[PDB]
Amino acid sequence: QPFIVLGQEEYGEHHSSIMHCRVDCSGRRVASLDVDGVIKVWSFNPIMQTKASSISKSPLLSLEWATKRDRLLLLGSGVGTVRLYDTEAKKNLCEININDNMPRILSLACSPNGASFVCSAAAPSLTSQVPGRLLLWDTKTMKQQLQFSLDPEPIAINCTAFNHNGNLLVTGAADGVIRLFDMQQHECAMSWRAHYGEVYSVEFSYDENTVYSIGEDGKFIQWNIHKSGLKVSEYSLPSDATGPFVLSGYSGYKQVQVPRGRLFAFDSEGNYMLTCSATGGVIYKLGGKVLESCLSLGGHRAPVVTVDWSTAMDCGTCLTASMDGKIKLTTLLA
Ligand SMILES: O=C(NC1(c2ccc(Cl)cc2)COC1)c1ccc(N2CC[C@H](O)C2)cc1
Repeated sequence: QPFIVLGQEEYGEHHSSIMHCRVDCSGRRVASLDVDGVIKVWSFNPIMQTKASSISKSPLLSLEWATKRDRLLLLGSGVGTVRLYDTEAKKNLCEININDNMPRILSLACSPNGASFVCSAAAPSLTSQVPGRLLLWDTKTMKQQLQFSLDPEPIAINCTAFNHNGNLLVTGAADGVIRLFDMQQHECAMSWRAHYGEVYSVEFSYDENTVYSIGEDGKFIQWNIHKSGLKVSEYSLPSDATGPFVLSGYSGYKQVQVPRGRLFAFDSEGNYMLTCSATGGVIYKLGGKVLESCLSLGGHRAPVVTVDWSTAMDCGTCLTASMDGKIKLTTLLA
């Protein structure tokens, strides 16, 4: 067995379906956001303890931790704004209007060196062909520097990830296209059709010879980063990995969530991958003629919609978040 399960705990302060759940850079704090606009900052080591909590008056759609200033958290709204929140001072340092016509801040990514961040800003959802923009910001001044043109047309970018040094940014969009941006030259280095439907999550492999993606068509694909649109491997995931995630009752009433947060997460070496399931997290060994689960974390009574995996002090922690608002924290030893 690759992992020893040390334990499983539950964080139950959210009373609404989870949108996002991310561990900070220190590997000690979580910022979780639910669909009611409640943002919680909490610790889990040595015990579960809420550090900060707030109800947003306006809609909140994305969150991203700072990479050098651990306590700083970026919050993207649904009213065209980016909030910088100091989790130690329990106060907003600023709120900047990220222009107009595109109020949905769907994605936020902080560059590894701490000098910049990117955000995706999209128009209201009317069709799948809805316009969007990709903005580059300076963290020192909290000012927008530029906007990257998207070809063939403006489109909603759903997910963003930087590579280790921060000179490349991989993005996934609502048109199913993956765009790789050179961050030194500020241009699209590569782009290809990745999915038949929306791209939900993107990540660079640990060796950075590939990029992983998960999309609306239910596929988990590994792409060759040196040869545009060339596949390294491809897998059809179970439907409860990509949703729509549905929570029903006996009332006729049901809640339906399409992926918004991280749909996959990786161990420190990028050899294992954590995914969603109706019952809890499912981990697959990567590089294995189909893909088979090696660890099922369980513990959920409502569909898991977003996951995270962090490693700190040679101890891995898996976050699995569900539609009833429950967040399970599974401790994994190598
Ligand atoms: O906190 C500010 N920057 C730093 C930073 C680091 C990481 C991230 Cl992700 C974002 C920002 C650069 O080191 C801290 C910071 C705070 C307030 C500022 N205002 C307030 C009034 C104006 O809007 C400028 C500017 C800048």
